[PDB]
Amino acid sequence: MARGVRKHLKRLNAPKHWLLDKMGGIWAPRPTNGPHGLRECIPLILILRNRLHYANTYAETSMILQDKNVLIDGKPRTDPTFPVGFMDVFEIPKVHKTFRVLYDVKGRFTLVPIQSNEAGFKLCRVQKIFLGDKGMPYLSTHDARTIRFPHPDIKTNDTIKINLKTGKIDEWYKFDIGKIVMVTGGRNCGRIGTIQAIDKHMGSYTMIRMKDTEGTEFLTRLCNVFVIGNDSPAVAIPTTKGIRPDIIKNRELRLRSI
Amino acid sequence: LFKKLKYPKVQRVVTDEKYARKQRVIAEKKEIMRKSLQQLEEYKALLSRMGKQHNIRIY
Amino acid sequence: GITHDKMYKRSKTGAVQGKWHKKRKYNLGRQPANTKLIVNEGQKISTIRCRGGNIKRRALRLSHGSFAWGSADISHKARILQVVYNSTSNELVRTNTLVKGCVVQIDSAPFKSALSNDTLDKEILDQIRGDHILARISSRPGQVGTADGYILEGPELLFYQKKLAPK
Amino acid sequence: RRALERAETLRKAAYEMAENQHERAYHKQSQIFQGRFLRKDNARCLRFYKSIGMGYHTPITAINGTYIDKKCPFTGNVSIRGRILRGVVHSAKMQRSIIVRRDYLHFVQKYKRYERRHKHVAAHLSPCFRVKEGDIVTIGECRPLSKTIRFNVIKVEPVSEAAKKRFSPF
RNA sequence: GGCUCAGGACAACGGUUGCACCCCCCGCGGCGGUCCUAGCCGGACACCGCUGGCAACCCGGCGCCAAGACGUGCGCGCAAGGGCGGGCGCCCGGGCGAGCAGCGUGACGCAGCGACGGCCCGCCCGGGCUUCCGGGGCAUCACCCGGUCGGCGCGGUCGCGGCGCGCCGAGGGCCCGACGCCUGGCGGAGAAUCAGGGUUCGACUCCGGAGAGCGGGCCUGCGAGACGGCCCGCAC
Ligand SMILES: [Mg+2]
Ligand SMILES: [Mg+2]
Ligand SMILES: [Mg+2]
Ligand SMILES: [Mg+2]
Ligand SMILES: [Mg+2]
Ligand SMILES: [Mg+2]
Ligand SMILES: [Mg+2]
Ligand SMILES: [Mg+2]
Repeated sequence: MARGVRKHLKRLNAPKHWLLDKMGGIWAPRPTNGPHGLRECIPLILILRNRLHYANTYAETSMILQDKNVLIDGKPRTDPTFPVGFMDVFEIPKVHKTFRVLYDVKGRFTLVPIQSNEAGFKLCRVQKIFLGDKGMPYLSTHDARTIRFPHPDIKTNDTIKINLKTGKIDEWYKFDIGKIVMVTGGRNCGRIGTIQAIDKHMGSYTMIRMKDTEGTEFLTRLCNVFVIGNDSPAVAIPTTKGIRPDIIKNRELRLRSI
Repeated sequence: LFKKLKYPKVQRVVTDEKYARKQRVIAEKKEIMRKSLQQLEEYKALLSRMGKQHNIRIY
Repeated sequence: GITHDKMYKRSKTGAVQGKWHKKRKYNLGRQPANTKLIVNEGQKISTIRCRGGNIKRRALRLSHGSFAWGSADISHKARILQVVYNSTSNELVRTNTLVKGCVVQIDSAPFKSALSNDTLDKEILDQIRGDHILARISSRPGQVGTADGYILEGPELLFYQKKLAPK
Repeated sequence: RRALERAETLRKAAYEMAENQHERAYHKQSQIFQGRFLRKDNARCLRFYKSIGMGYHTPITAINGTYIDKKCPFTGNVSIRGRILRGVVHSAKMQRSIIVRRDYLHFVQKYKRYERRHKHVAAHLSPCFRVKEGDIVTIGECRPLSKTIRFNVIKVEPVSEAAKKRFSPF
């Protein structure tokens, strides 16, 4: 048993969806604690070197970050291993590139370019309501954020809209049947659909039944269901409408692209 | 107690920037406390149709 | 050192298991405080550095504590005279060792100074006009460094009186 | 009137229970404050009980009982959480405990057949239940109550003494 | 981080639960009210100068001087713990499947922060234990256990618990193979072989566990019973 926490991470043990080459090396970046966890995040360096290709090595990323050339939720970050998660805001004013981090159908991270009208807020999921010191109510979110004195109408599992400049709630979408959702966990990551039914088993998980826009139906547990508006998404989403094609169609598309 | 010229640098001496720093810190602390107080008062004004339980300020 | 790890015990069938690692620091214990009633010498409390930087204070000698009368809602600080009953062992009583659950005798001065002039439980008044009152210890000396408690009343008081009467 | 009768039985018990001098210490229920028994009127509840939930029901015996058991799930200070299982009684010689036998099946792939296995599981039996051998019990998981005990009984169906033992998975 | 597989056979380990019996550095987000010279407090040590011991290793004595070091400390009441505060067959908000958190109030005690302001809370990684199922061979080993099985009470522990102690009772396991002995016994993901069903192996790449000559003990620290940390016995 290791006498303390773990500071390394073998490349072969890294999450599958990060898409890291087997021969790249023995080691891989180790994300640091922050807004999101290890298995629900991705480091900055991977976005800035293996995707956008603005850097070729660790050193270039170090210089770019320490020069303060990237903003996260309106705040410059200088850690190459800082974790980037879901429904976050990515801005690079030098090239005027604004992205919101969402999930693709295949179950991997993607950058959705956006406008200036909606980059001042983010959507977050509320999953804990509790009493703090002196008995003052609080709440928490999927990005490790705490807000004091919320409205009583807000309950757990809901979704909250908050300005980037100020962490003040603007509007909240309830968790109810007939609302569009985005799956964010397991075999169905990235699929968009509307709720149809809710079944609860005492002392265990709660299962949600949704129907895609084209009629496909699927299930998952309530711990990975995210609300994105009332019958219509509040934010801009990737080109495809959360439709997971079959193997035949993907093979056809690959053949066309080749 | 009351070529290059070498003399020790002084310590514990108060210069203006320290006075300004202390005054600013006091002002920020007072502002923070006032903001929390008014937020709590507004919240208590709200909740006119429910219940509350908080630590009363003694003294 | 002292430990409470289960590797050194037997199985439900009474068989020997066998040791597969050396001793570990999570599974350690410490020598008992053995809090003594005072009856150089004075209130002596020490401190212990526990896991995670926490601080645990155990008392070695003390003489005062806070006591309550629930029925009359009266609470003051008093002196403990001696211990007179303890279920676990009689040796502790002879040595006047303080632990949770011990039945002690307190002085009546702080209570009689305001009582004997209001209708209340008869037995408590009888104790008050005397020099001592039966009480109990509710805290855990050796873990919080204090000895608090409450005054007896009702069936349990009868139980303890019947127990210690012949002596 | 029903309330007045109940208190006397409860109030009376705490008396001779005190005269039972054999006991080392006065056994009491932590939640209640001793002193209410001196109130001549029925102005305060003398006994404490809770609801287990999960669709189960508090037996009348606990509510109208007079016993003390810190480990009981209804009148004590322990909670039921985790897995709920079923089994039959194997032994009941212990003071407030039993041994429950559980039957299951194991599959061997090579021979494409099954084997019958059994296990022994210990549980705490509250004074609110009367159980003999061969009865069917429902046990709920709780925190460690002893070296080999992590379960407490919440229900028990009755059975007849004469009944050929039958392998009964549950 | 790296090396190895000695030890250990209801253990480790693999899948599946729980903490309403737990602790947790960095980082992220919040919060920030402190009982009874404040244009800024006090004294030291290091290096260093003089003076010296001894083969080596090692250090001594005197001496002015620095702190985001040490000590005290200005300030709107606040740590830990403790007493009282719900129901009348069951069910039909802060939160729960689940009377759990918080608060008020009667008494104790002044813990932490503060000479360039952080005690505190939530999340995260990690750790500890714990439910269920699987988990080598010999019957020329058939009966075994005696803190062993349960109950009550205290102590100690981050914490539940025969974990330890006092008292009481007797109990628990077994041909669905206990107990004992042996193993040139680390486990799994996997490897070799080849109609199908299977047999044998699994030091070693990744995960987990254990150790640093044998056996024990301990300080610092959030975190080690650590050995490129210290102390003892034994063999070199
Ligand atoms: Mg003060
Ligand atoms: Mg200081
Ligand atoms: Mg070996
Ligand atoms: Mg390894
Ligand atoms: Mg080691
Ligand atoms: Mg060592
Ligand atoms: Mg070495
Ligand atoms: Mg080392």
